[PDB]
Amino acid sequence: PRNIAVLNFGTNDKKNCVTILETALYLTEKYLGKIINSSYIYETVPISWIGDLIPTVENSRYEESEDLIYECKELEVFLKNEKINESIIREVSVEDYENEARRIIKRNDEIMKKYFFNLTVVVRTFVEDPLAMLVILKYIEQIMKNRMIDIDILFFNNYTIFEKSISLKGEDIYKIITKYIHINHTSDQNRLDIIQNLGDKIEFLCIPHVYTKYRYSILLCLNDIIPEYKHSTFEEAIRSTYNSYVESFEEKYHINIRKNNKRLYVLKDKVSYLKERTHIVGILNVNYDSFSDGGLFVDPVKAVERMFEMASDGASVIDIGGESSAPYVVPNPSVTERDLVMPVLKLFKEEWHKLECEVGGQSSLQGKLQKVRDAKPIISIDTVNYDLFKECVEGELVDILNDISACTHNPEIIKLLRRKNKFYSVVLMHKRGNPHTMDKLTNYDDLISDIKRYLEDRLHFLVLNGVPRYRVLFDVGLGFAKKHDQSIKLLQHIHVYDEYPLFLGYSRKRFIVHCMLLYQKNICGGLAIASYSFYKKVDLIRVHDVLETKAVLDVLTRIHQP
Amino acid sequence: TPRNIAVLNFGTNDKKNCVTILETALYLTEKYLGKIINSSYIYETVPEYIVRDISWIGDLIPTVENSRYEESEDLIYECKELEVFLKNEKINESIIREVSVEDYENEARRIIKRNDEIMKKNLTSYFFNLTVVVRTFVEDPLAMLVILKYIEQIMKNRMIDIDILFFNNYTIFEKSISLKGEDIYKIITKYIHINHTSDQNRLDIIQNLGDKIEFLCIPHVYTKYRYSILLCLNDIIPEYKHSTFEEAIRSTYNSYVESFEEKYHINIRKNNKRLYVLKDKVSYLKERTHIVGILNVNYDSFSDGGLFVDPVKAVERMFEMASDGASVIDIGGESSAPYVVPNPSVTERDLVMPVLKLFKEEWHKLECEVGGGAVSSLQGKLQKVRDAKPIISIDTVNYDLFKECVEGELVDILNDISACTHNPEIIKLLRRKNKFYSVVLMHKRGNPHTMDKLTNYDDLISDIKRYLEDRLHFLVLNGVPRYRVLFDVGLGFAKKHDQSIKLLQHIHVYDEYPLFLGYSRKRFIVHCMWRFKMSHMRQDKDQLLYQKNICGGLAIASYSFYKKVDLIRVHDVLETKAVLDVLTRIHQ
Ligand SMILES: Nc1ncnc2c1ncn2[C@@H]1O[C@H](COP(=O)(O)CP(=O)(O)OP(=O)(O)O)[C@@H](O)[C@H]1O
Ligand SMILES: Nc1nc2ncc(COP(=O)(O)OP(=O)(O)O)nc2c(=O)[nH]1
Ligand SMILES: Nc1nc2ncc(COP(=O)(O)OP(=O)(O)O)nc2c(=O)[nH]1
Ligand SMILES: C[C@H]1O[C@@H](n2cnc3c(N)ncnc32)[C@H](O)[C@@H]1O
Ligand SMILES: Nc1nc2nccnc2c(=O)[nH]1
Ligand SMILES: Nc1ccc(C(=O)O)cc1
Ligand SMILES: Nc1ccc(C(=O)O)cc1
Ligand SMILES: [Mg+2]
Repeated sequence: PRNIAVLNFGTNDKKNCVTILETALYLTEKYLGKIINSSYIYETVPISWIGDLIPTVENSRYEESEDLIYECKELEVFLKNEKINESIIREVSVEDYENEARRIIKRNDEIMKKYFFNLTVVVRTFVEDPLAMLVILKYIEQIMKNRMIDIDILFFNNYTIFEKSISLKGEDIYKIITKYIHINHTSDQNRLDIIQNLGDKIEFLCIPHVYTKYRYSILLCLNDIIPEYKHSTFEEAIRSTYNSYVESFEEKYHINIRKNNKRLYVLKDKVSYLKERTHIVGILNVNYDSFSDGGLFVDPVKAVERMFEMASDGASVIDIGGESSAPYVVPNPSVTERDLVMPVLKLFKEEWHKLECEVGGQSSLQGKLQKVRDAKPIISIDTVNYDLFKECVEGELVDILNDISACTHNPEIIKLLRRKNKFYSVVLMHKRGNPHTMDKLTNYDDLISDIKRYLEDRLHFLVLNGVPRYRVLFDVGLGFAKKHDQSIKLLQHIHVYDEYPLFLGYSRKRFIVHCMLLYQKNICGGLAIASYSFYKKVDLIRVHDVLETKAVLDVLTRIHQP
Repeated sequence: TPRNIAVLNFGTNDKKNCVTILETALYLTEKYLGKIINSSYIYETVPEYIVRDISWIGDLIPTVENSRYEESEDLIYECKELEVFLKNEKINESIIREVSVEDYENEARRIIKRNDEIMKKNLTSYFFNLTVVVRTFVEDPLAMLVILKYIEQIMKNRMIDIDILFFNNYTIFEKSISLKGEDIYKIITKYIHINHTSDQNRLDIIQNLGDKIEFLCIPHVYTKYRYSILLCLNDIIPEYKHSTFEEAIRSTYNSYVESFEEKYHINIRKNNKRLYVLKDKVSYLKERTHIVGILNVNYDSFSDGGLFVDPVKAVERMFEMASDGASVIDIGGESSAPYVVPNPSVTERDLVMPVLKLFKEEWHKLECEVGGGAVSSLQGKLQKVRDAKPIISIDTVNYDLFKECVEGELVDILNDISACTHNPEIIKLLRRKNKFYSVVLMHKRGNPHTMDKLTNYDDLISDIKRYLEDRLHFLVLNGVPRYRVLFDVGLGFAKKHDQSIKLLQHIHVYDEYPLFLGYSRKRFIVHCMWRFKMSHMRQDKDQLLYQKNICGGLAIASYSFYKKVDLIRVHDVLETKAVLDVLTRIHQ
């Protein structure tokens, strides 16, 4: 049986925050087991070589399967604080653990008495003890190098461990790494300097990490993934413990603990503050039969001129579609989804690579080239097709999977979202049926609750199969198996996603005009919804009339500046 | 002989014909009693019991006998009788017998106790309520009451009811008054040239008017015990404290409000609402955002110039606009835009008249097709048309033009961008016999060529609000109804762009008043930063930039919907309407 470890990841670098954490995740999963749950990233109050690291890292002596999983019996057992495996390392009693914990916390309090980006993860580990895991985590750190990256073990199974005075020499360390890693012995590549001094970075071991119930940041992350867990060291479960921290703090100091401590999501390479902006997603139908667009952008050169336009016009994201999903549509049978889309993506990249070479020949050469890729519009593909999406992430042609129907069409597409070092974010929309039948499928016992419940289960599936929680965006699918009164109701109750990253697509849909040559009327109705969306703090809105949506939000933003 | 100050309370049950009924009653009242020098809002109140045909009204106005007295219609700036009244000091000695405060209270509480009993045994509508201050030439409260009974009868749910709430500082209770026709005649004919002819008289009324007067009671029995009365008087005499009152009006209103909420635990304001009036009907304050459609009939307007000079086009445009959702249309003959020089070859008046008259000519052809058997009965069909007709506001500061407009029944609202300061005389034109007119007081400084230079305020938000409130006090003193006076902060007029924005930011200070805004196509919008077509946009100016200016427009339109602005004034009616519909839908 596999063990369960819960880890904590820390950095101080905001600029590079994602690349550092995700690189540290890649390597953890590699040398330790599958990552089967994760928190969001959290901003809390107390790299030009990183790519080169990946094809030089040493392989693991354990290979886990790439297969999708739907369950994890060990996780279910961890969570009940029940026994999975005899502890190799000596356990201690709760009373001795809390004595020797509380001593280290008062001493640490004394020394210090003279932002952080965070993440919890759950690992289904093939490592047999805590100590070994710890030695492996130190290795990964040094391979990179509390500034840079910090990985701590919070819970390893249900064990209560406390070991002072651990001294490990270059022999001990070697014996432990090479039980788990194929280490390179060769002169022209090795890390045997590192392995030799890795005992200097370990003086003691202690599960649970004993700041676990005493640090908001930790509780805050653990609250996303193991709210019901109650280690024996704890007097109440993580969510109850969280709640007794927030409450006490807001009672004692009467400031909102939420104010400085913020949830973050990621789209591409940088962190976003959840709910703190409404980005624009420019639409680009590259096909012969979309309502409102068909055929305008089939030619790759008109389709690329247009991307460049919306980018300029204000859109943060661009969302390519090769095939309509609109009511009673019959996709153009003369050219496929893939044939339409590939040239246009491929043309975009080549056009951006001419841009980058024309710039290549602040104010320096890197200063100039960093301003160019620092405004590259994010590219989001609107498909459900394994083989096309594969071809996009293999050629470096997209950043975001927009799977309408939440990766239920072919769940295997989920495995392409993590590619080695490279992660990719995903939009899970709600919908039923297909274009001819969706209208007819509108019975819900509890429209609002049911749909939230649908998306939440899809999320649990994706995080369990190793997609980071902070890359998953929701969408209620306005117009997709809703009547117009239902579509409007979903907007009315949009406050139920107030804890989640949220993406909406109203643009040009029929329900808009149901509120009232009259394309004019529908676009304007849209701009209203954009205001509503602004005030509801929707995270991303997906629209065709970028220039005009921009105008709205500029005005709305200005009015609401202190 | 100084004049007396009386405070009257008007009350009706008929919501559809509400405005006409009260404004008919204010006309007769001013005519026979004095000058109206102050007024409250109208309020929709829930009846306090326990402590629709008017097609004859118009033809009553010119047939009413004259007052023997006559006030000068000159503008006034003060009323000493009032000042005095407000300190509960004496004006004139009471002809009628006064009574001690303790005897007064005793007799009142019997009348109230007995009314409660009546109504307890008993057990349909709301009450629309207005209060008014009159500087009066009637020498005593009884004679006034007789003139009020006369007025009511001249008209006759309870259709109209007019009571004397205060008459000077007097404290009076006459328990059983008995006036025969002779007595009534003596009293009315001292103040009115009554017709004496067989084919024209009201001697059947005058003779029996006594039946309608059983006692006399100043202050009114219920003055301090009805929210609806306190609610009104809080507008007009808040600081007053009679001898019967343990504290002033405002203190007493807040006492009432706390007591209510600290008992029945509901908000008293939720079910008693402030109304305002644009033309012929009540509008519930803050309950809606209406769209005002801009019509510039001149060669020099910053975005419309030269499009609507031809009357036929300009009149089509007014039909398009009403169709597209505009509740009011605002015709403007001269431009006030920055640095503009108005075309000196044709006059504001020349431009606006052929239009306003054509439109009337046209609308009347509509009614005649409908009536005829083209385009609910006859009465039904024809009522619908008139309810459909757009309100007309005229944007000018010219006495001679507004005189002409009003004289021909061509407009319904003065939109005076100078807050009626260019020519204060224009105020006397807001009230013409039976017919009253609503007015929009906007804040500007300077003129199109100097406004931009006049942007030093000590306190922008509060200075503009003071100004507007002073302009309101001046109009209400000169007899314009407060429910017809609308505020506008004047965006872009003698404000820097940051200052226009700021005014929007603190627009909540107008949370108590009717509010009119015009952001449309102004400069400050763009300072913040299946196809879209602008319409009714000069081909001369920046096409791409005004796409952005118009759509920023729509953002304020949304913002305005949320802040509860009463009227927005826009070029893009179709679009603004689209936004308002959707937002409306989302919020049911
Ligand atoms: N201002 C006033 N002061 C004293 N008595 C008054 C008065 N106005 C009316 N009355 C008296 O009130 C009696 C009933 O007349 P109405 O005014 O019709 C009662 P109402 O209208 O049902 O109640 P309300 O006056 O409280 O609105 C008459 O005998 C009349 O003399
Ligand atoms: N996440 C998400 N993606 C979407 N993609 C397409 C459309 C339909 O819009 P459009 O692209 O204009 O039409 P077509 O499907 O015909 O391309 N709607 C959504 C949506 O609501 N949510
Ligand atoms: N009450 C009020 N009336 C107004 N009239 C005209 C203009 C200017 O707009 P427009 O008519 O388009 O320009 P011009 O004055 O050049 O006709 N602004 C206002 C305003 O803000 N408030
Ligand atoms: C930098 C210091 O942090 C300690 N450290 C890191 N993670 C853990 C854990 N889960 N338990 C105990 N100690 C830990 C190392 O032992 C080192 O001494
Ligand atoms: N609120 C209210 N109450 C009343 N009670 C009796 C008579 N009139 C009225 C009236 O006009 N309004
Ligand atoms: N793909 C879609 C396109 C349009 C609509 C809609 O108009 O309701 C719904 C789905
Ligand atoms: N009448 C006016 C027209 C325009 C502006 C403005 O754009 O600032 C101000 C006043
Ligand atoms: Mg004008």
